[PDB]
Amino acid sequence: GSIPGRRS
Amino acid sequence: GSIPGRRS
Amino acid sequence: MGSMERASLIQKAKLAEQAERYEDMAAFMKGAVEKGEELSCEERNLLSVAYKNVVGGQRAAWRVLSSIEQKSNEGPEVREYREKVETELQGVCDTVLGLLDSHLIKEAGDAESRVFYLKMKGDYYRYLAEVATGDDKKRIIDSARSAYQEAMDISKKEMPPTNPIRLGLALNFSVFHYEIANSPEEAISLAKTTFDEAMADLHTLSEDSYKDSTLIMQLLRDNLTLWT
Amino acid sequence: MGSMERASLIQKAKLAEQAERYEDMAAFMKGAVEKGEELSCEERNLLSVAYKNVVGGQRAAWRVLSSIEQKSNEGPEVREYREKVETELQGVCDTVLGLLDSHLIKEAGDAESRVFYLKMKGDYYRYLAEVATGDDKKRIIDSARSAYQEAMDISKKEMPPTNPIRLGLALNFSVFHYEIANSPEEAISLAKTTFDEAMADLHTLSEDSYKDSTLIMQLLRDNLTLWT
Ligand SMILES: *Cc1ccc(S(=O)(=O)N2CC(OC)C2)cc1
Ligand SMILES: *Cc1ccc(S(=O)(=O)N2CC(OC)C2)cc1
Ligand SMILES: [Cl-]
Ligand SMILES: [Cl-]
Ligand SMILES: [Cl-]
Ligand SMILES: [Cl-]
Ligand SMILES: [Mg+2]
Ligand SMILES: [Mg+2]
Repeated sequence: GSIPGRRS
Repeated sequence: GSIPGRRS
Repeated sequence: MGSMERASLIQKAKLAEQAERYEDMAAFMKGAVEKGEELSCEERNLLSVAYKNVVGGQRAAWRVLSSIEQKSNEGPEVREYREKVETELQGVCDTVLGLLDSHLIKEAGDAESRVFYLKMKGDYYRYLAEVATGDDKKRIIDSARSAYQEAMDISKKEMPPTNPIRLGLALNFSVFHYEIANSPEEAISLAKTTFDEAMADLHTLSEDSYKDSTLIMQLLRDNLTLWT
Repeated sequence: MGSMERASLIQKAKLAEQAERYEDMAAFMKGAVEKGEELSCEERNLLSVAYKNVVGGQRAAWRVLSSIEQKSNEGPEVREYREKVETELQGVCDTVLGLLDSHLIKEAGDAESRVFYLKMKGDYYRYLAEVATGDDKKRIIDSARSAYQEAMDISKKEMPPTNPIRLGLALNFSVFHYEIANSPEEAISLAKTTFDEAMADLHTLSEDSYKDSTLIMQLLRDNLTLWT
């Protein structure tokens, strides 16, 4: 798993 | 709630 | 999508559903409809699923933005972006209604196909009604009501009380009554009578048809629980 | 989006995130970047979140279609539609890389901003590498590696071991090693050393910074559990 990074 | 209707 | 084969559009629409690429799926099914041939039962479902997903995402976004907009009324950016989403939503609804009018409905001679398209017509006018505010809101509401009512008349003459499309039509028409027409008592009465008449007809069904009908019957009960 | 104010683009990008309208959010942030001013910490996060969502949905669809395509190789529609999705994915990656190259990276003088953009550059070359098959796959992989490595060098010189961007960079670079570079041992070593050095630095942090760092530390541990 990479950083989801889909919510700020 | 109406028919979800979003999966066939 | 004039240069792609009808069968390829249908096959790619099924792939887009699997990839959850609903905007693609709708464009494929729009191309398939515009080939001018009538749609099979399965193809109608693909068309409906594709646009229900696209407009469903637009409606959810519109509601988020409209709620922020109303809270701000307790610069112009919030209204501008709500208007932008709203304009795209109305464009998708107009696109579907144009497909139904040219020429899906007039060539639908069987009750199953004609009721299906008229249910769709009611739904997408209902979605227009959800965002309508001006001189045409009442006419939009009546267009929804008229489409639903003609579908109801045919379905009661031509389909058994347990038919999934008949049940889904009644469910959505009752949501129309409750949410759009400010007629909660009509909404409750339609849902109750629809549920009770389906219940009395379940004994005629196979196990698979029984599963299909009771699933939509449960949606009717969920609303009745919420409304009463 | 040349006729819209920078501040309005930023405000509408936040609204689009709330509406889960990620394609809109990316177009707004692309317009904001193209105003030519550097981005704040928060604005960089908006840019990254917008495109991570858009490309994330494309990657998931590509993987669904590529899996169907490979099963069919155990008409041309499946390959054609995979190629279509793949082409759109590469277009989004090229768009982001073009923003980083014109001119986000060259104007990023602080370590926090420069590492952030170089991490982005590694990520979007990595996404290109995931679908690359031909003469440029090796060069694409090396472009990812080079971007990640420069970001690593700066972050180790300039940021504490617990810095969330430093941690996220190392996490993604380790995924690159495992999934793209066929170097699982390098992937495991980077994740272990990154986790251990962050652990030893947690005592310096406030409760809020402690929460931020341990969250990404857990992602490193999850991968190590999966890899060892
Ligand atoms: C509006 C609506 C009613 C029923 C369904 S369904 O039960 O999922 N189904 C599709 C099939 O069509 C014949 C019956 C979906 C939508
Ligand atoms: C690649 C990446 C690393 C860390 C994060 S975060 O912890 O959610 N965060 C955003 C903020 O930037 C300074 C730190 C997100 C993505
Ligand atoms: Cl043909
Ligand atoms: Cl706007
Ligand atoms: Cl300005
Ligand atoms: Cl295609
Ligand atoms: Mg006919
Ligand atoms: Mg600078």
